[PDB]
Amino acid sequence: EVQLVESGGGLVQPGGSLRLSCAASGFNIKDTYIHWVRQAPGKGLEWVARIYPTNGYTRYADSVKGRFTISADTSKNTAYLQMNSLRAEDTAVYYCSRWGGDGFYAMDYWGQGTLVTVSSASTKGPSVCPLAPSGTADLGCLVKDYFPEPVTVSWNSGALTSGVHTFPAVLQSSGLYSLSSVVTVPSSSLGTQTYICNVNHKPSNTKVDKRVEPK
Amino acid sequence: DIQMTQSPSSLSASVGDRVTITCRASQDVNTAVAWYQQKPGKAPKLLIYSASFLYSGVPSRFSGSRSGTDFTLTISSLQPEDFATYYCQQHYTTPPTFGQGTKVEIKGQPKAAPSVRLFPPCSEELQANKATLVCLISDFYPGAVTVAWKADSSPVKAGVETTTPSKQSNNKYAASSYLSLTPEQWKSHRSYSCQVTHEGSTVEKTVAPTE
Repeated sequence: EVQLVESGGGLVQPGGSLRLSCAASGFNIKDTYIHWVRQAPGKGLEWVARIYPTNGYTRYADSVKGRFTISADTSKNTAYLQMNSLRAEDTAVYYCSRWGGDGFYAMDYWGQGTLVTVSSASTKGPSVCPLAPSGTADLGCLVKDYFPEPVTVSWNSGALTSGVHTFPAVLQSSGLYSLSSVVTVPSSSLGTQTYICNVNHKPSNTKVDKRVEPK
Repeated sequence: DIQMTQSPSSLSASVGDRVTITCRASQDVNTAVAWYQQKPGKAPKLLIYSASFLYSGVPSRFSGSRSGTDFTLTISSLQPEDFATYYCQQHYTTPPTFGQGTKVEIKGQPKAAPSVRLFPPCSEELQANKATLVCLISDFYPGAVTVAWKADSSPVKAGVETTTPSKQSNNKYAASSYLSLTPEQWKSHRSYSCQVTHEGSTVEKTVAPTE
């Protein structure tokens, strides 16, 4: 069974460095070229580099030259991408790939991909504030200006489940995330029932609570 | 550097449609062209190599052909597992290049109109000299939505940040739009408005500093 397995990837800062790996099995690298291909979120595929592990001959795309280095290792059956001088626009899912063999220059096998995020934003827990409600009403919590993903939002410590809708985060031009969570509740519960949103941002080791009250 | 121009960028099809996708190469590439399929969060899978050779295990309702620098993928009768994104690629020269992709989408069941929920600023932000209007858009299908913001009744383009629609677990869509303001700005107007238009229906919601 031909397989390609990638490892490494993650958040890094511009200027910084990361190393990806592509462990082959089910065939011998040496018999073919190994490639790296990458996919910026919401975009197409862009070839990045290539190596013939029999001799180490490399090729690169212009946008990466002098920045990235593809390499291989016979013994361990493994290709690497060393990525330096990283920029925001190297953010992508990075796939490794091979040609078939002989004159078969389509990519028949791909690894599962690994995500690399390049951002200058610094780790930061969110500023949370309650979204006051004006049958039913709508109330919520605005989770503002955190980095990186993710956050988890519960209501009344996980006890309040009906009417709960937590929305996907927007990534703002600033490079920070914001999101909202709303609950639909009985209008007759307002001013009486306690509603608390509990916000947990593990990357900054931060939990925040906020009580939501009518006005 | 050889460019692959793929058309169309998107298509909604019915199961059983004959679907054709086209790639124009910017210069001659012979027959050194592959097609790939990709599903969300997965790796591309090879469909067709050397322009017209069907890869092993790919159903035969798939085929590819060439006229000049025009390359074409045909699916004779669309099946559900075919809904996906398709990419062509030339492998004639280095570097190999891809089309921008064609998204083949389900022509969805009856539409659903969005709930729009528009909130004014928090105190906590006002006291820190910030302000955010929050427009939450849920339970709509298909997942294409036009968001317009207005102050009094004048269009506002500045400081809009809107998410791309994402599928809820109920298979309808949600999205969020945030208008960033200063308190000054907020108080300067009588009302602000979040306008959502979806499949020919407009849902407007407004909020006012004076309560």
